[PDB]
Amino acid sequence: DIQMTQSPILLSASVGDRVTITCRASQDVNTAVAWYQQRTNGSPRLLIYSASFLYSGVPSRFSGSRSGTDFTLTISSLQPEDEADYYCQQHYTTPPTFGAGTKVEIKRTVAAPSVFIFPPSDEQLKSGTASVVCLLNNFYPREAKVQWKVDNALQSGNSQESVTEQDSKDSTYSLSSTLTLSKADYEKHKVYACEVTHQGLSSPVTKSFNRGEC
Amino acid sequence: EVQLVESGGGLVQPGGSLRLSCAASGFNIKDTYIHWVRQSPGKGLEWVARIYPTNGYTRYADSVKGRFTISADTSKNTAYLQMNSLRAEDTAIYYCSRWGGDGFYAMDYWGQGTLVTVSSASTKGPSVFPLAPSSKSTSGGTAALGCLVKDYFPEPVTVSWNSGALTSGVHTFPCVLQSSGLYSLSSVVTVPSSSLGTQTYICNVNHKPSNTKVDKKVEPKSC
Amino acid sequence: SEVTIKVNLIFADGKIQTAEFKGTFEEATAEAYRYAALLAKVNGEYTADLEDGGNHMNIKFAG
Amino acid sequence: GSYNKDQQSAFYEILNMPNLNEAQRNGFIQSLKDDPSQSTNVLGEAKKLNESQA
Amino acid sequence: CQFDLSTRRLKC
Repeated sequence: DIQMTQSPILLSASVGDRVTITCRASQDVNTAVAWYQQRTNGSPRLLIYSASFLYSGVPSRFSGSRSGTDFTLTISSLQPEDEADYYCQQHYTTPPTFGAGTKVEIKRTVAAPSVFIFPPSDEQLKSGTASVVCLLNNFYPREAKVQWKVDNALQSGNSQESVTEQDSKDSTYSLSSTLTLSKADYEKHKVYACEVTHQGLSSPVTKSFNRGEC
Repeated sequence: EVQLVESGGGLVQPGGSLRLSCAASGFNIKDTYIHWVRQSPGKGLEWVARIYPTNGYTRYADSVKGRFTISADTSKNTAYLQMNSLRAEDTAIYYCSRWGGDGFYAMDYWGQGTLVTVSSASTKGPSVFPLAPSSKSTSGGTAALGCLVKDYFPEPVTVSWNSGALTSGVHTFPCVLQSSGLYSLSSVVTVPSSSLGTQTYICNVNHKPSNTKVDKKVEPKSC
Repeated sequence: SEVTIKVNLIFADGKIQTAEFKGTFEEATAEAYRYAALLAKVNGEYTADLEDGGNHMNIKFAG
Repeated sequence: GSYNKDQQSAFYEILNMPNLNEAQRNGFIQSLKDDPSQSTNVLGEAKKLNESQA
Repeated sequence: CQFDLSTRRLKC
């Protein structure tokens, strides 16, 4: 079989930059290489075929070239909607094989999150479990630390985070942290606090509520 | 337009069997190759099988040979993938694609893909809870609200707001796998504070694996 | 074992991109140097500084 | 469609396997119908699943 | 990086 080695695995650049990603075949594949894009929740989309030819409807800021067994994909002026994964594929021998992909992220200015908190709903509380949700909205860069405290005691092992990919317009992230307890334990305590640390904030933000208040 | 639509993916037990279909339109599969390609955490994008419908020639990836068969019915412009003796590493998004269409020697159309989940765990429909707006979810004259879609299996769950009319400011988070083996996700939206209580906000939750359809209205809390 | 080499790509016009290479330390090292060479063709000669025992690099291109 | 004696033989073997459930047996039989070029490979994976479920 | 089935995106 033929392997396709893609590098870098991750590349992050500003809107308007020229980005270059590469793919190396383990033996000669002539020009029988294609490049695909994959956006969030999407299917792979053909960009370049036969190493250098632009597929119909693809912006001309994409281009490809070949040098021996080394193939390059170039985006001459990175657009926000280019935030995606990129894959190369040889079809010179069976099985056709794909590279491991390069992820391309957009750089932009720092933006501190909006921090919101949601107690368990009454509906959920009727049936034995309580989920407490902390929401960090529209921030950049992705790195952030969320710590839970229940009556001032640091929580560990009972929360889970989820993070969106970069937003289509503003290239920001959003993040949710869910604290899960038994209904019994939730009613055993008063103060539920989400503490958020982020590069855009001059010091950590604590968002909290008292169980039972309005 | 050229279109490929996969169907048939779903939960199947290890050792079990599943059959996928690939319905083409806007071209005749007798003019191209048809491929199946899968995508998984362990292997990434991985070619599975191809068929040339005009003469019936087929080729297979070594890792599925004997366990999967590819075929095509040109009178229905449809291709199929029979999958037997399934294993946990066959869990993937399965895409069908065409190759050689209009002389293009690449896979220039791909279906939306269908998810195959190989597991002994059983289907479970989610509970949908409101994330009600309040004084703790508002700032700058905007207010966040949402829906907590908890404890379902297997993937996927879809969420829309106001039957898809409401899309600006919507963040639907990737699902998380809880220690229970059940999935959970939240979808939130940010809206004008002044619209709360005049504009109706509903999350439309669909979990097709359990025939769960929930349209949950989210309102500010009472007191 | 698996390491991630983080790289700052510093172009002559002052624009900065960041990239990662993963693999064994020697694989990831060789890939970063190969990528720098390729970018040097269009963006001018490169020099590479190796903070952190090699696991981070600053790669400047002459223009 | 019709089948030669070799494909017929493979059908017969899978039909008689005692440790397949009916979803599995018919899945493999469907594979024989799908792609007769794969008859030997399909028979071999059917045998492996049958043995593993003994 | 690691392909994520839920998002169809590499997780780095």
